[PDB]
Amino acid sequence: AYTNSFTRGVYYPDKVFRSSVLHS
Amino acid sequence: QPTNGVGYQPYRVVVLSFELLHAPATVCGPKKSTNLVKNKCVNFNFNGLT
Amino acid sequence: SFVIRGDEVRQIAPGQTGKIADYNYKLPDDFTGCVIAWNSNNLDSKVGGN
Amino acid sequence: SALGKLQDVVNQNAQALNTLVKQLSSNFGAISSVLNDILSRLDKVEAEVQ
Amino acid sequence: VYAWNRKRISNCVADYSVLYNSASFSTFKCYGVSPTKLNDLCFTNVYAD
Repeated sequence: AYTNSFTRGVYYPDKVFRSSVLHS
Repeated sequence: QPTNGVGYQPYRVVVLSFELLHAPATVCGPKKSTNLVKNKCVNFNFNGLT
Repeated sequence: SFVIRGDEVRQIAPGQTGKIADYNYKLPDDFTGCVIAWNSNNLDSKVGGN
Repeated sequence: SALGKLQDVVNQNAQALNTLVKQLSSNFGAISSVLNDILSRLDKVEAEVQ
Repeated sequence: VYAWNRKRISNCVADYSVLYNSASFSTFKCYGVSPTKLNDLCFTNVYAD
């Protein structure tokens, strides 16, 4: 059997603080 | 063999590979810390980040 | 004009470091000039040492 | 949406300043885009090329 | 060299001046750093191969 992941499994890509911003 | 010319003599090699990631330090140079002066402008160095 | 051992000849250039470059003879970074050197074991060496 | 001509002028000036700031992050073929990395890692003859 | 050794160096203070000023070395080339400058730096990890 299977299930849809939706938008799960995201994590902080580096140990850097960023705020009020969009980062690619 | 000790009869060999230098191109055919043995050499020992060490390669030091370094990384300073988007993450903290664990190896540092011999350099010594000094007092944290907050609320003034300072020339600074944190873990080698000048 | 001066005498050094063969390994130290690399230190006689602008922007170098080491015992000769830093404590004996320092070139400026904008050095304009020729460095000329030759092995002198036939003149500058003696038994038990010069 | 009626004032689209005036909002378009504001948006184009903001897009041009954001592009100018984001180009500070580009390496341009240097070892880092952070000018303090180059200066804290390299000596003058190497650093000036970066 | 086909099965070269590696040592993790971590959680310690180095002094690379003791290395690069030694007469023992026939070649000492650095990439992305200056040999004179290493005593001013810190690193997340060091690997000695």
